[PDB]
Amino acid sequence: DSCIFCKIAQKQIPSTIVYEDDEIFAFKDINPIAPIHILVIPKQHIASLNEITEENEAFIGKVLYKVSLIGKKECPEGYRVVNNIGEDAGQTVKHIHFHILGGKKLAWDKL
Amino acid sequence: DSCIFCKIAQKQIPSTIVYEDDEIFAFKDINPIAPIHILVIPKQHIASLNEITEENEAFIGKVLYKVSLIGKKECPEGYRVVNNIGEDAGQTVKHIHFHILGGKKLAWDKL
Ligand SMILES: Nc1ncnc2c1ncn2[C@@H]1O[C@H](COP(=O)(O)O)[C@@H](O)[C@H]1O
Ligand SMILES: Nc1ncnc2c1ncn2[C@@H]1O[C@H](COP(=O)(O)O)[C@@H](O)[C@H]1O
Ligand SMILES: [Zn+2]
Ligand SMILES: [Zn+2]
Repeated sequence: DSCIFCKIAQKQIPSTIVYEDDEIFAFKDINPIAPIHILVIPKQHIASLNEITEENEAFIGKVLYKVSLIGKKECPEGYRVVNNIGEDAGQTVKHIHFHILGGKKLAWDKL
Repeated sequence: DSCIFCKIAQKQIPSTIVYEDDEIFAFKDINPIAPIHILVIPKQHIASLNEITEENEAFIGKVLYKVSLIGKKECPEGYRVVNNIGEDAGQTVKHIHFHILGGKKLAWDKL
């Protein structure tokens, strides 16, 4: 009812869809920082990486596996995966999302 | 015998250790790009995220869980987790390593 990414996952708010299945939903970042910039979310609401538990760690491993399958397909020359937790990382939406970044030789600059 | 991170994990090459257990090894990046910059590796040799399989996905979930435990302790104000796969991402060592970055409001710049 409230979470922007939960709603995107249920196609209640529009997105450019890259992949979806019963468990995950991947779509293009609307403000990209690389030529390929994809967000991968679980459909289920998990607020951040700090909400991973010993009991859901297998599920998050499966999400990361599916992140790799998307990345190796969309970015055969290589890709970077980023996850932001909390204020210093600039986490905006409190629904866990993996960034897949690629399509160029990606910078590695001081943060 | 050959992999720099396998050797660091077995303390055959020195590092500044942040945490270790029977499964993982975490140490300070020697060329940091943030005030807190930690590398977390499995002790077992896995070359990159592209080597995750349906059969080891639970293990990688556990590694990511332990990444979150390290991050929330070392970076209570928030942290970014990064993984680089292949040439465009600039992956140097072919032994999977998660970057934990924090200690400041981290930039989000074009790559
Ligand atoms: N409605 C949206 N559709 C697609 N991407 C979005 C939308 N709203 C925010 N984003 C992206 O979501 C990301 C949030 O990343 P983070 O800083 O890790 O919370 C940013 O890269 C935003 O550009
Ligand atoms: N001997 C070392 N000890 C600690 N960190 C290292 C060492 N060699 C390389 N690194 C770091 O490992 C990281 C490799 O990251 P990547 O570009 O993702 O392959 C870089 O941030 C390097 O500064
Ligand atoms: Zn949500
Ligand atoms: Zn190794």
